[PDB]
Amino acid sequence: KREHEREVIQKAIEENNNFIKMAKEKLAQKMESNKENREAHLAAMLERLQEKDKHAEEVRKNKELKEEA
Amino acid sequence: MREIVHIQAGQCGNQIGAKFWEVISDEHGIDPTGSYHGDSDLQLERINVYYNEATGNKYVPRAILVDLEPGTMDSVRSGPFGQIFRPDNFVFGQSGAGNNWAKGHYTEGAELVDSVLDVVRKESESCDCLQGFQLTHSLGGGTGSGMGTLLISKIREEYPDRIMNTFSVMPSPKVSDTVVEPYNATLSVHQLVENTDETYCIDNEALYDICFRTLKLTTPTYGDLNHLVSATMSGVTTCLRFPGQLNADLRKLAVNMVPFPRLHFFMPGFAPLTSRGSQQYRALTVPELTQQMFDSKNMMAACDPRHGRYLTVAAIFRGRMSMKEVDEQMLNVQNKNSSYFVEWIPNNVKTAVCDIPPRGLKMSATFIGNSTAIQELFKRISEQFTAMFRRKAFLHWYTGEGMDEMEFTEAESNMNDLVSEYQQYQDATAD
Amino acid sequence: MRECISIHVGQAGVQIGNACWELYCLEHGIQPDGQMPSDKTIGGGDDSFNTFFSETGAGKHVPRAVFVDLEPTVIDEVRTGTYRQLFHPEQLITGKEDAANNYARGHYTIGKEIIDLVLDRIRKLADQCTGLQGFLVFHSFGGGTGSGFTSLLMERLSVDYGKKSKLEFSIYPAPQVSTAVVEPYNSILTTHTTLEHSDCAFMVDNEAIYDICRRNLDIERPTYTNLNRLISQIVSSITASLRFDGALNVDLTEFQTNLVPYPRIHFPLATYAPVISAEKAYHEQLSVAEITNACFEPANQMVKCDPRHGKYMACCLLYRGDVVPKDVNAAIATIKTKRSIQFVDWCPTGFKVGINYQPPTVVPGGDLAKVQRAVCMLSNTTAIAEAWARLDHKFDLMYAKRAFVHWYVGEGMEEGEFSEAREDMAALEKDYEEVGVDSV
Ligand SMILES: Nc1nc2c(ncn2[C@@H]2O[C@H](COP(=O)(O)OP(=O)(O)OP(=O)(O)O)[C@@H](O)[C@H]2O)c(=O)[nH]1
Ligand SMILES: Nc1nc2c(ncn2[C@@H]2O[C@H](COP(=O)(O)OP(=O)(O)O)[C@@H](O)[C@H]2O)c(=O)[nH]1
Ligand SMILES: Cc1cccc(C(=O)N2CCC(C(N)=O)CC2)c1
Ligand SMILES: Cc1cccc(C(=O)N2CCC(C(N)=O)CC2)c1
Ligand SMILES: [Ca+2]
Ligand SMILES: [Ca+2]
Ligand SMILES: [Mg+2]
Ligand SMILES: [Mg+2]
Repeated sequence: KREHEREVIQKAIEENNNFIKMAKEKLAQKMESNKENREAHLAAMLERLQEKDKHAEEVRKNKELKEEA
Repeated sequence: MREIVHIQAGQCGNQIGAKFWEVISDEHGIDPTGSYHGDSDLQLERINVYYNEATGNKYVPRAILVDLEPGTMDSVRSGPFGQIFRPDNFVFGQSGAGNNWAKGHYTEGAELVDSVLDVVRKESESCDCLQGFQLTHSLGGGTGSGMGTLLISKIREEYPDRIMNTFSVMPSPKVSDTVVEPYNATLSVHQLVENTDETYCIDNEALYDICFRTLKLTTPTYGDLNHLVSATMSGVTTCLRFPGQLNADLRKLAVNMVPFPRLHFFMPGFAPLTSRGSQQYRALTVPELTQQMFDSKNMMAACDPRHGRYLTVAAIFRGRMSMKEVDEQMLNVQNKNSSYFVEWIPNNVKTAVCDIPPRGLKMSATFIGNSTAIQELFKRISEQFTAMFRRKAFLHWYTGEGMDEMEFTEAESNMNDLVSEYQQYQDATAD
Repeated sequence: MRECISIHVGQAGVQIGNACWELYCLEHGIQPDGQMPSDKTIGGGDDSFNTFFSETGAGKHVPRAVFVDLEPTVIDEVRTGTYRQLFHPEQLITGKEDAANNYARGHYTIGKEIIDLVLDRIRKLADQCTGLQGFLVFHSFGGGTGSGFTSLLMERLSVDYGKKSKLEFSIYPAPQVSTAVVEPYNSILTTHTTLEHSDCAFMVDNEAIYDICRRNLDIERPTYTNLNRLISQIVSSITASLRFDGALNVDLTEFQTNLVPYPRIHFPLATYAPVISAEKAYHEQLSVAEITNACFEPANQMVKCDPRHGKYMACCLLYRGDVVPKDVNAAIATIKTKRSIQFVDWCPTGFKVGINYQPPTVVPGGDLAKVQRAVCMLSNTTAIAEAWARLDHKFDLMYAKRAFVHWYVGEGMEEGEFSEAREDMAALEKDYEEVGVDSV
């Protein structure tokens, strides 16, 4: 009976520690996944704006080619 | 404080921008010299949203004036509230835009944009917590349309997580006979679909009709048209400037008003609208005020909401009135017209109330609609665009600046796609 | 010993917290400066009210509370209001930019910048407790902070305090006073994320409170102030077992044993009486029988639903004021004969009763009449799932078109989180059906 009593309380400790551990890991995974996602969305936005700037340089460059002719 | 930085570009942008600052200055008790002389603490509670506070308790509009010619801004500086603006916030060239979107966006405007960003950056660095920006401009000219959209994307690059808001004046042959306005407008809409979070569509077509049909002004001037614009701009910014629970900042308004990123073009409306000659036999009632703000005749965009469906709506009532009655009448108009509100966005109409009425009125109602009927406006522009582009008329103005026909075709398709998308959600059903 | 730490999150949580702590001070005789002349033990003690108030050596009685909001304007009114001396400055925590009615900003983009400071402040409160019992978390379902930041905080509290009990007072959205179209999204997201971290949650349907104010108090257009005064009375009834001592007093945790038969089935339905104006209460003494019968009037429930269309798994009566068991027993006998209260077949049918003798109190300038006796019924009925069903239906209408979803994805969330949360809600609705079916 003493052996069973020890197993019960160790079981209670283990499941509480495992709940904490699971919750900590899930939150770390979600916050990392969220950070990467938001950063990727911003990166795509800025990359589209940069392509516009590139296109702008091409337009001004194209005006010189026809003004020299 | 949640600061907004205001930019006005080109003739139309500076004209309507100046009136906006005159009107809200009067509402907040700020005189032309920047001193406060109001009589209500509600005027100053959120004053920092639009004004800086300098030495001597002066209030300076957080506003930047941009143009490629000095003419309009010189008259603004000489206007009533001209001395209120920060002198170092006037940025202007000399060459002008000549009503050419390419010169404003790629040529002359690109030469000046960096000096504009230097001023924007200075205003943003002295902000406790910058919300975002609001731009006033026309789409039919060269500077506001071309350089305005350029400023939008350059600011977007440096403040990618801030809210970008514009008041865009749509061209109409009833007001201006400049032939290339459909070109400039379509090219501008191309940029606005991608780079702004919310756009108030100020339609010169609707402003003229209101002045001529409703206000009975046979010869409407730009001053007449700007009275409607300034009254509309005061109304749609009320929730940002006074203590309020609903849509109290640019981002919460966008989250409430924009269910799909590209469909961020709003139809503004105002009530009451009455001519000086019409006698008001009885004070306006809440039911009449509510019914009037939902009528096509009171819309600042030449679109009939009964030709489409509402995705979202923001209403703002100003003045002393029964909130119980406002609630009942807003429920009534939604129940009586349920067919015109999409069923798959429940509770899509939100109502704000501010105790402080506009100048001269005891009560007013301001309307902000995200209606699929806005496609009528874009259809009008697309029809004028293709009538000129299918002949390739006047393209040398733009190709001479470096552009090619491909960019015209892409802007045309993007605007035509925007119309198809409005129709898509108009026809969508819950079942 | 047995201390309880209250956490008020977002505008709704903070403003309801204002009303609750003002009411507590009036019930206990604590002045706006924190002094309590009747408390003869200076700087400490183990009195029942010490579960909610610590004490300084200077005689100040300080709420065991943290206020948190992602913008400052609401908490700023506390910092400058009537009870500003009640709280230490570090108990009131604000950011600059709020969650903009976006769960993703409250849980991630904005919330992550302040979550560590919030936890450090909660730890300072916990360190002063000799036997911390748990947390009480007040928040809206619909706001970006109330939904997103609350769920982040609840996850972090499970990690930092293990299975230490966490109870919620959650404000369920109503169109009459709602401020965001996406409140159904935020509600499902936070309910899913918080479900395994909450031991017990009392939902307060703003539409039920709104109707009660209009119907029973003759308030034409109730404001947040009207609503929060009533909510505070219900909160006070529920926590009174923790703050007052009495022979007939029954601890909230003992009611909890009966109220929660399975971990997920932890949403009691609260009903409160009497709600009456001073003009109607004048010369009209409402007896134990009268306020008890009102508990089973659906119009007096804190959540709109029809218990007659579900099954009971528990019924608890929390009385306060001039009430003795004899009158309770007689009142219950009457109800047991005129209302068919149907229990599931696997649950005992006896009502659980507690009595706190301290009479109810009212805040000056309020709408509720002062009464000699009041009661809050806490029942576990399958009918409360009606509230989930209404929310889930609004969610489904919008999500089928992905309306507004880009606002959440833009802040880093994935569509998979929406379907995962919605599936958990569907399973929860199914759980509530299952527990009501009779045993084989
Ligand atoms: N009963 C009650 N409900 C409130 C109160 N304040 C806000 N609400 C409700 O809460 C919901 C909105 O959430 P809020 O608490 O205002 O938002 P928040 O938590 O501050 O989050 P964000 O402002 O988006 O950062 C709406 O359903 C409101 O009706 C209040 O003081 N009392
Ligand atoms: N409502 C209004 N519209 C204007 C005003 N000024 C110009 N517009 C319109 O704007 C278009 C011309 O653009 P404009 O602003 O003059 O070009 P820009 O100065 O190069 O940016 C035309 O369609 C005009 O009708 C004004 O003060 N009010
Ligand atoms: C973690 C855990 C462990 C045991 C039970 C639950 C639980 O809440 N239910 C809901 C009720 C359902 C039923 N009896 O039909 C069974 C599962 C959760
Ligand atoms: C009938 C009887 C006889 C003797 C003692 C009691 C009694 O004080 N309680 C406490 C309250 C409990 C309850 N159901 O709330 C029932 C037992 C009741
Ligand atoms: Ca003491
Ligand atoms: Ca199940
Ligand atoms: Mg011009
Ligand atoms: Mg808030």
